[PDB]
Amino acid sequence: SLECDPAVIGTAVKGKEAVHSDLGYWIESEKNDTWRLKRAHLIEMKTCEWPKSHTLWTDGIEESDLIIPKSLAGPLSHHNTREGYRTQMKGPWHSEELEIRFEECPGTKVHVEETCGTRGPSLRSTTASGRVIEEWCCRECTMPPLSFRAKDGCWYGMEIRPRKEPESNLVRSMVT
Amino acid sequence: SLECDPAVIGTAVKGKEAVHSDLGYWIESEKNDTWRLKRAHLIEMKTCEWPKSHTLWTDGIEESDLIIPKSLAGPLSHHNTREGYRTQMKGPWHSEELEIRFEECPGTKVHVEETCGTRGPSLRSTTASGRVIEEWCCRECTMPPLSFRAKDGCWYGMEIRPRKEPESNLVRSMVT
Repeated sequence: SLECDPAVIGTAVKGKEAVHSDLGYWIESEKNDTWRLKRAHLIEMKTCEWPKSHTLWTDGIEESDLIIPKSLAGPLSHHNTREGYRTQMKGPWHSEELEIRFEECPGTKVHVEETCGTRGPSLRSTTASGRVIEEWCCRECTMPPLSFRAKDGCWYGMEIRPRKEPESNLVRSMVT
Repeated sequence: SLECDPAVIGTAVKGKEAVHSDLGYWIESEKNDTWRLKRAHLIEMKTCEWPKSHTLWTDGIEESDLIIPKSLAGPLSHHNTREGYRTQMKGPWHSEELEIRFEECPGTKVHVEETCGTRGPSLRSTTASGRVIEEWCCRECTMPPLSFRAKDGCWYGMEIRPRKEPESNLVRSMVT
C-alpha cells in the first residue's frame, strides 16, 4: 500500500545499459565492468517504496549500499549501487530538480586520503559567500566522485570531505 | 561463466506487462492481481543461467515454483511463475519451436478433480495413432490450463493428467 504506483513505472535492460524510470525518476545503470549506478535525474522527490516487481536484481542487497535511499523511493537493486559509497541519507534532497552523476564539480578536486574525514552531511562546493572550494578528500570512495547537480550549485557525496577547510563555513543539507 | 550472454538480453516492464527476452527466448508476464507467466515462445533451448542483473523481482522465490526450469535458462523471477503449477522439469523440451500458453488444446477440456493422477512426464494430446484425448484432469492446478504448442501438436503440463487412458497409448516426453 506504500508502494509507488506501478502504472507509470518503466524499467528496462538491453546489454550493458539499464534504466529505472518513473514520472520524475530516471535512474541509469551501466555494466563497467560490473553493474553500478551511472547517473540519475529526479524532479519530484517522493516517499513511496519502489515495487520489487518493477525492479531488477533484487537479491542480497543491504539498504546501506543503496545510493538512492529506499525511503526516497530508491529502487532496491544492485543497479542502485556504486563501490565505495553508501546510502545518501543526508543529501541535498530539499531541492526540486536533482541530478546524481559521477563527475568532479567545476574547479574542484577529490583525493583518496585515508587521513581524511569520515562520511557526514553533504556539502555544497560553494561557500555561503559564493566562492569555490578547490580541494576535497575521500577516505574509501572511488573515482569519479559522486556529485549532486542542483539549482544552487554542485553538492558532493558524504564520503567526500574538504581538505584544510573549516566545515563550519560551508552549506550543509539538513534532511535525512 | 555459466550465465547466458547478457549482450543480447532485453528485459522491460511498463505497468502490467513485462517481457524477459533474448535471442531465442521471449517470455511475457502479466499483472492480474498477482504477477504470473502470461505466455512464452522459445526457439532455441539453452543450458546457461539467466543473469540476475537482467531479471525482475528475483527476491524470495523457490526454484520449485519457476515454470521454466533454471537449468533451461529460465529467469529466476516471480514473473516466471503460475498458480497451481511447479517447475516443468519433464517437458517437451526436445522440440525446436515451443510456445507456452494457458489454454485448452483444441479437442480437449480440463477439470479440477482432486481425485486425479499425480505429476508425471508431459503428455501429448494426440495418441501415437493420432486420435485426440478429450478428457484430462487436474488436482491442484488452476485454469486456463498450462499447455505446450509444438510442431507435432499440443502438449499438456505435468499437473494435467488423463482420466481414461492406460498410460501406454500416450506420448511421453523423456527429457529433464
